[PDB]
Amino acid sequence: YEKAKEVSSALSKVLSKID
Amino acid sequence: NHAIYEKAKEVSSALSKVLSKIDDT
Amino acid sequence: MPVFHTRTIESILEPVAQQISHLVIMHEEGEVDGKAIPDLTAPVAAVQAAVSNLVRVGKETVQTTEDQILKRDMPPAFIKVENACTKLVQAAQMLQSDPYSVPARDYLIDGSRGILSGTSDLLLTFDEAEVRKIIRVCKGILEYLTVAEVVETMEDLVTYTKNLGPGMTKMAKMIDERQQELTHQEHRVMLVNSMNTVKELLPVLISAMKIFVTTKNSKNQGIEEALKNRNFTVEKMSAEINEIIRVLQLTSWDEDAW
Repeated sequence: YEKAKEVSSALSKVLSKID
Repeated sequence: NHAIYEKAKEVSSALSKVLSKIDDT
Repeated sequence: MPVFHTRTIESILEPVAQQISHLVIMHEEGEVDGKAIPDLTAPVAAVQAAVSNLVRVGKETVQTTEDQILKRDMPPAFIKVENACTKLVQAAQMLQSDPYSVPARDYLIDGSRGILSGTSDLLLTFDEAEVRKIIRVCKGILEYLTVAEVVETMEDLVTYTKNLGPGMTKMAKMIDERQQELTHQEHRVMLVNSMNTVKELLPVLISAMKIFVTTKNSKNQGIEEALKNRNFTVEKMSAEINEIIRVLQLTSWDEDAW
């Protein structure tokens, strides 16, 4: 599932914001 | 709201002019 | 008073707070009632107008606000600056008559301090309500963090991250502006250091979740550890967030709220 891929992608977008 | 700070600067400025109108020597 | 508990409030009331010190300092030596000052009927008319706008806004601020504490703490700050402004006006008249009146200088001083004080309370009260907005957000993150213990699937993980991410972002942005306005190093450090840790651990908390949600999926594998590691990050982050709430709490709590 893209689930694990999405979970990461979503966390990435967030961390970039937290940046 | 973030204006309260605006008006606060205006009263802080007016009070200043008044105070400095008593300052000279 | 040096009621500048913020770096912005300070930069605003500092300049004028100094001039007031002189007036008092000089009026003590007897050098204030000295000079025959010009007409302050124009300038005093300005501050009187400036105070009206300040009061007006504050009145609206209370009108809109949902904060009950700010709702009941602001009004007085109004009254303070309002009547302290009248002493200012009075002194202007007293001086328009006699440019040497020593009691006019008494009002001229008591009034300036009332304006500066009232303005301080006004801002400080407002600001403290803003700090409660941060505390609320933090208390929110704290809550959701625990929700990370019921995430049992990739789909759940996706959802969780999607939610934590935003709030995690908001409190990060709020703590950023926050630490800047602080007027004490020690607080700023803790506030900053603690928020950093939370940032550092977030990706770690997501890993512990993926590993668990996966190792648990990979059925028949060591899971008592993944759990323990997930619950630890949840605890660590939760602890950091409490240091933040505690600090923000220490640097704004004005005891009229009991």
